[PDB]
Amino acid sequence: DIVAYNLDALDVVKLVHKIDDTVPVELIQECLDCVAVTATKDIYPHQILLAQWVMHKAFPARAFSHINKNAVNHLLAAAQSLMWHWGFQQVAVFMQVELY
Amino acid sequence: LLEKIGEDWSAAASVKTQPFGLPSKLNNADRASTPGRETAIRSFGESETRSYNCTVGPGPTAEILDQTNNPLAHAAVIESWLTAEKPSSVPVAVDREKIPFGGSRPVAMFDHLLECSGIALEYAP
Amino acid sequence: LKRMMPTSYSTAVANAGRKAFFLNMYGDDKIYKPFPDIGDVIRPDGVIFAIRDHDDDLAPAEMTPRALRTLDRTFDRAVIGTPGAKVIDIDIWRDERVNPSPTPTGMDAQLVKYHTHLSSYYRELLKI
Amino acid sequence: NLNRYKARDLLNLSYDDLWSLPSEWHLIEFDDGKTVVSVDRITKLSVLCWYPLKHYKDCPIPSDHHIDFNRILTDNPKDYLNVEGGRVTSKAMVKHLNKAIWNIYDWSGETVDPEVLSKLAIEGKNWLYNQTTVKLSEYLATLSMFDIAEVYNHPKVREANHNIEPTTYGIEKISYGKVKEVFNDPTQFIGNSIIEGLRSGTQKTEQLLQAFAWRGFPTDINSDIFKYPVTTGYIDGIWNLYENMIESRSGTKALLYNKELLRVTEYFNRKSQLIAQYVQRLHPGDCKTTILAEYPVTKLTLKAFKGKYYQKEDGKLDWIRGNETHLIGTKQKFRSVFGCNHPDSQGICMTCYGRLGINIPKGTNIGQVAAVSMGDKITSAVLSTKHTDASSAVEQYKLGKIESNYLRTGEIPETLYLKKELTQKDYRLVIARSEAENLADILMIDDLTAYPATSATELTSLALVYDDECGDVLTVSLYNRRASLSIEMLKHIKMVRWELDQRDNIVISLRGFDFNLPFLTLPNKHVNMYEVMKRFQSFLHTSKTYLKNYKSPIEALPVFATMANEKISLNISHCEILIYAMMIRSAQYRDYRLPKPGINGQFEKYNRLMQCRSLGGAMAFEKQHEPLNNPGSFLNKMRNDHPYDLLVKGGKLR
Amino acid sequence: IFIPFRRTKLTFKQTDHHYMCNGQRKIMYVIWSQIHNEMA
Amino acid sequence: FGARLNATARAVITSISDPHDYDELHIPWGVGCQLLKYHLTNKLKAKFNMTTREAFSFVYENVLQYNQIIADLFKELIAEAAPYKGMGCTFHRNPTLQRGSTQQFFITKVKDDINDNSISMSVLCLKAPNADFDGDQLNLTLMPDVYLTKATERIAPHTWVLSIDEPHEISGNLELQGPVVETIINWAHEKYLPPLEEWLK
Amino acid sequence: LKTVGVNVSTIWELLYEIMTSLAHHLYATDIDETSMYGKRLTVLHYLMS
RNA sequence: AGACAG
DNA sequence: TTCCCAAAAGCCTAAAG
Ligand SMILES: [Zn+2]
Repeated sequence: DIVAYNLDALDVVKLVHKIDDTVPVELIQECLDCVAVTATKDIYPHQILLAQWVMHKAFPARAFSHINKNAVNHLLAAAQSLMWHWGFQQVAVFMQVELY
Repeated sequence: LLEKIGEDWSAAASVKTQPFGLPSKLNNADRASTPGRETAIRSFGESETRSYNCTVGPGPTAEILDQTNNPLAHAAVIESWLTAEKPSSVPVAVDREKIPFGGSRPVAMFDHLLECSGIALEYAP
Repeated sequence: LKRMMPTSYSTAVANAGRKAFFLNMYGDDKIYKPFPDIGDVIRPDGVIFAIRDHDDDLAPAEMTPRALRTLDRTFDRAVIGTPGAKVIDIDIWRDERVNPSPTPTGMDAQLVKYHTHLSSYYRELLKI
Repeated sequence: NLNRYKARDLLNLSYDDLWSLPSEWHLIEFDDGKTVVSVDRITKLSVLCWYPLKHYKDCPIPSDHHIDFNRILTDNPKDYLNVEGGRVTSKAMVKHLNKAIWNIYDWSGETVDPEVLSKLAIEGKNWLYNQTTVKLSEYLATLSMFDIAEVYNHPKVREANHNIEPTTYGIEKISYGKVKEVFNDPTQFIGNSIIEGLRSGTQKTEQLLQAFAWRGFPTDINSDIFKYPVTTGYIDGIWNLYENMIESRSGTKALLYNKELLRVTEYFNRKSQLIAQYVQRLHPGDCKTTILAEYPVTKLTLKAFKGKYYQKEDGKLDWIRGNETHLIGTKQKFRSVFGCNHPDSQGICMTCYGRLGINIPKGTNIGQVAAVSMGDKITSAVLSTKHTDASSAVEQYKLGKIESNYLRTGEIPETLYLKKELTQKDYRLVIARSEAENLADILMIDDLTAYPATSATELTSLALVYDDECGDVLTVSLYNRRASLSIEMLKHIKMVRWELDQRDNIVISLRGFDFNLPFLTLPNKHVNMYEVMKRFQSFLHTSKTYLKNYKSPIEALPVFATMANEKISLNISHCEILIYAMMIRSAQYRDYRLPKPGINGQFEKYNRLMQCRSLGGAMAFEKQHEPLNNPGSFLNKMRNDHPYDLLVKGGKLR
Repeated sequence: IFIPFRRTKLTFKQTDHHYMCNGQRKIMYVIWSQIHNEMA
Repeated sequence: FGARLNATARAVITSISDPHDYDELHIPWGVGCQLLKYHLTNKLKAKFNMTTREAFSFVYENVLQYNQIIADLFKELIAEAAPYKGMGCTFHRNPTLQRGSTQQFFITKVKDDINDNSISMSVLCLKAPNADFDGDQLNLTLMPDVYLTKATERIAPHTWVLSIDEPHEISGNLELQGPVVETIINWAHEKYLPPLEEWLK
Repeated sequence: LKTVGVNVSTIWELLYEIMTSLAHHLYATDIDETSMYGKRLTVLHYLMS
């Protein structure tokens, strides 16, 4: 099940459209491009919590505690895209972030 | 009519694992939680592994037991099933270059335990 | 073979306290039903209890009305019997002397119902 | 004016066309000069068996492939008008498939993979099954009270079930003989499902005999025969109490001999497979070795040599078949596993092994094949001891040359006797105290009339001694059959008493004993195949016959071959493989790998070989700490390879 | 002869032994029973 | 030396008495659904826009119930196992005594009847082990690779045709069963024609 | 022991009876271990062991 | 380690 | 529990400084 959830979370477009069909693909592409740089840093509990909240209609929440880091980064990108489309831009900003 | 009517069939694509990676038995609460039993059948006993080692080269039998014993090999098998256009007729299940032999948990435990005694079984040169 | 149909009686046991809470598998959005009533019929997919681990931080994810009805096969605990099997009876045991009730308000209707009936029965036995 | 058909043309017909042939008598013409008179159904079965010949259009079909090959068309009608046709059995159809596949194999220059032949054989069997199941939906077999009455009401069976002396000779040789004569007659019962199946091997004769004829002498939990037999079979009701109880004890014996004998037999099978798994490779070809094995072919062991090459006159190699009368009881120079200088350390050539290697699949472990064949045969024999128990004729005890010099037989079916030559000197019996514990009871009992002689003593070896002080020890027990002192000698011992010895052995003076009286009464107990399996185990792993006692394997093979073939029909190649697995080269120098070419080397016990050949193979056997904690295991000595090595490690080849 | 008590589970066995009477050897059964459990 | 394989099932052997192939096996609905869990998940994800969670939910929900979709997925999996009769697998009977105790088969069809927890191994391959339909459960291991299928091809039934104890004889394990032999007897050995002399005259 | 047919009152009387009267059961026994007559169907003595 | 199934 | 069977202990008898 964990391997399957990894291979699932490796895609974002399908999960995002499962949450909301009306999401532009440009936002998804921008979030993936930002993941390509952000994957180096660490993932912090607020990011995981927000991604679990936003993406449960397509991805189980508890799987976030079992899946690998790349899957978590892709799910963070998808959750940020969903927040950005919905209108909660402030929380969307706090998705792909580094500690300082 | 008799008992042993069936309903004890135990098909399991993948079985939950102990902290020391090996399939385990099903406890009552965790055995009454799946449609039909999800037991890991010991279809490779000593006699079965004898027949396999003799009829087929020991290579494929060791590969099967490595897929079962090493959790990483089983994860690779499931990944190959899921990430293929044809889940049936997968060309190679586990890429042995990416996952070398010798990672099986019982064999690693045996080798480490011997090394703690100061000995290790190795091939003759 | 229709003339030879064995009758099978089975018992399913589920514990829900501070560890986990029952989901909603036999009730709509309006009515919360964790398990079938007496004389009810199990779902076409035989599933009962399906208890989910209790986590507060995951409240807006696994406690929404859709998430309670939806069953995740992994990470949840269901007891799976024969589908279409009529329920004979239900036995309820409750520890009523815990000041913070672990089960959140709303998901204790049938539980309290059957526990009240059993409590009346045993109270009448004790009174006799 | 019979019909005419050609074998190749008829085989090429489609299944629908083949089954759409008229009910006729026709002459099948084969590619040789012989023609067979046959009916349509036998011909259709023959073609369905010939199916493997379809893929090879250039192989001639000889006249012996047809099921009804007994009839051959000739000028004189005296040889085919009235001839019984070949019976159609499952074994017969398998035999015809065998004939077809080996005709394909022999027609070419043997350049046909036997795996392909076996593939074609199963394909032919499957097509036969499918065509029979589809087309023969109305020619089923039926059983009811009418068939049992038809067999039962036969006057000769009724005579064979009346006026019978209740003895082994009068039941299991006379009445059963009459019933067999009734069943074996090809004219008495026609259209009867039971006897039609019996004539084709569907039902073994023993069960039908125990049903229609008298049930014969059931057995208790211990393998002893009750004196009073069962008067009634199974078709009639066994309504008495004695007979019901004794057959119930037979069922109990079946359950126990299943359970516990499996418990021991599977462990012995595991050990044998573990040891034989060292001999691995059978490489097709020939090693051109000059070393030959001088094996004596006897009547019983001839069938075991069914595949093996040997030197004939003018230095030519021929392989024994199922029928050689001239070679019976003569010493021949076979090409054995021993003395095969094949380059492989654990590999042997095809010629040295035998013809059986053709049936062996390509990439198979040959030692495992031998061990598995032995395990199958011994497990089946041990479990189905009850199958052979249908005859109450207890396996007679044989006397060796040394034993015959002191003991004789006669005047009684079971008990032995002392020869008059023992009157020449004052001989004296010596028995062990362990085997004689309840003997002194005869002293306390004042009337040895109702006292059972078997409970007094259970002997396996007797020392006859005379003053010089010489004498010899003789083995009297035959596996489970432990000889017991007779009532007459019990009375003599009571009259004379005995005396111990420094070796703690009871000593009895035979002076004044009335001779020509019973001595060493043998129990009416069947020999157990479990004891024979123990004998096999002791052999493989005052004079006994252990394998390590032999100098060269050439003189050691025939003993094991006869010992196995007494009860299990085991090929000589398997025996050679097992013995060669038992062998060791230069046991003095602590070298435990297989000798080459196969004779230059001694024997060794099982445990030393398992714990001193390869540690990977030692891990799967008992007491792993013994070879782990062994200095020799740390010495860089040349060693053999075992498959468990690759399992002992995770799979790393090097 | 196996006799059970509230505490013990005793067994009475027997063996043979030799003794000389009037100068001639004679054989008689000696009946024994292990009762001290620590003896084994 | 072997313990508790994954992708393994165990069930009572009830067979098919129909024109079939010896290398043909019929795994049932529940065994097919649980054993081919990830194959069905892959097919659902590939065809339908279903998340993996929805795929597992659908598969587990429809183990004790029948539907057309999962049956079609089984059929298409077995069809996509192209150069084989079906999905390669090994079948074990205990105790493992002979070569035929372990034999390769090819899965061909999940049974549409939910009440059939049965395994249609071929009639011919019954005698290689001591398998009789008296209520015995046998083991089934799904081969997850083509390399493992090719390796197991050496354990295929056609390997025990030739007797390992006779030079040129087919092993007695290939003999036809009781009912078929009795049918053949009642058909061939019948007096449906006059003797040869009377037939000629 | 009184029920069976022995008159033990002290363990030494038991040893005398075994050495003299019950010794008959050690070498040539009239009764047999194989039978099941003259046996009790005890329940309490094993439950309350 | 006891029963059951093969 | 009881039978198998090998490995270490232990014992009388015999050979060299
Ligand atoms: Zn050779």
